[PDB]
Order: sequence, then structure tokens, then C-alpha cells
Amino acid sequence: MIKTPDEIEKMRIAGRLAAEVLDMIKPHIKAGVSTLELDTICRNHIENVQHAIPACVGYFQHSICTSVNHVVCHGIPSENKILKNGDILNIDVTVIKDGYHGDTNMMYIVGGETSILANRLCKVAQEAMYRGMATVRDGSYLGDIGHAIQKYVESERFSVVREYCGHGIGTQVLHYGQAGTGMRLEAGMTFTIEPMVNAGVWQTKLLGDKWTVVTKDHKLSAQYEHTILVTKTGIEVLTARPEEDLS
Ligand code: NA
Repeated sequence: MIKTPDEIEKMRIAGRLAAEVLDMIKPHIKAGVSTLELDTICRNHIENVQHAIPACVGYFQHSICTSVNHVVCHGIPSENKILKNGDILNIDVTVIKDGYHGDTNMMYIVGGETSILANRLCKVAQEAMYRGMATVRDGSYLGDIGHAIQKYVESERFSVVREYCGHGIGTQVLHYGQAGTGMRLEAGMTFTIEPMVNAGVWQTKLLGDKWTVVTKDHKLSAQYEHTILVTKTGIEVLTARPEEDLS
């Protein structure tokens, strides 16, 4: 599962392009915008400016997932989903370039202001991802990631969605368990770390469209995602954004 130098170089490019989607879409996020409009802007950027491939061509009909509020993941862009101030929005994107892909998602607070709880949920979700990323280096264990995430999130009185906290990435599902469990990590491995944090119960449900996932209790959910490369001394965050403080 060790990526070659050529494979890693192509993943750096794709990861940077994916990061660029999440940064460039920011000024378009305001009250009154539909999530379909965001999808079209991202599709045009990926295909026609980056000259890359959005996920709807690789292995449905949209270039991004737009998950609002109680939607946990896989929200479908829609002309009828109109953002309003105080909404929390996750945009999830995969960019494919030259056979390799970069995967990342982040939260946006529509209008810059939201409730005490929604702000805290987003910040805890981002810090949870970072805590999981902080365990990773050559010789660490896959289980260290989920353990760090779950311990932190529950200490903050939120719930972790139990389906997964990450996946192998290339072209393996990361679960919550005990530290020291799972595969020992080696420099050159790549995967995503993407914990989903619910304000209420950890249970989710799939909507009638067999695609959109929502919290079981209709409370808020937040997620962040990075694609990471394992190194001898730590990680390289392939989807890091330039103004993103990784300390
Ligand atoms: Na959500």
C-alpha cells in the first residue's frame, strides 16, 4: 500500500487542486445562493480552469456534495436548497488529475455567524480531525486515529458517527477502536481522515433517495476531511489550505 514517488507527486497536485476548490468557493457562499449554484461553480472550476476531472465522471450527477445542518454527508446540490444566514454547510470534493485524486471537505458558516452550539460543533469537528492526524507517522497504528478522535469528541460532549473516520486513498475503511489496533502505518501510505461529529445522538439514517445521510435526531452534524501522506516523521497534508493553521 506504499505509493511510489511518481504516485505521490500526482497526489500532491490533485490534493492541491481539491484544496483550491474549497478556498475559491468561499466568496460565493452567502444567504440566497442555492447549493446547485455552488455545484456549477465548482464543476466549471475543476473541469475548465484546473483542467481536471470531478468525481461525477470517476469511480453521480454532481461535482460536489453540499451537506447542510442536520445532513451528515452526501447532500445533493439542488436549485431548491437555498442557504440562509446561520446555516452550516459542508462542501465535499474529490478532484481527479492524471489517474490520482485528492479528497477534502470543510465547513462554512453562512453569513459568518451562527449559534453558540453550531460554532462549537464546527470547531470541535475540525480539531477532532487534527487530533487524529496528529497520531500519524511511520510506525503508528491505524487505530490510534479513531481513538484520538473519539476520545476528544466525547470529551467535548458531542458524538462521533460510527460508520468510519477515514479511508485508504489511491486508485480500507478506518473504524473507531482501541489505540494500537489495526494496520501499522508506513511512510508512503495515503488515506483520508474525515470524522463526522453530531450534536446529538451518534445514529444516522439514510433518506428515501438512498443517498443523503442525516442525523437520526435531526440535530446538527459537522465534518472536515484531509488527504494525508504518511512520512518517516509525521504527515504531509496533501489537501492543506494555505491560510489553514496547522500550527
Ligand atoms: Na451537517
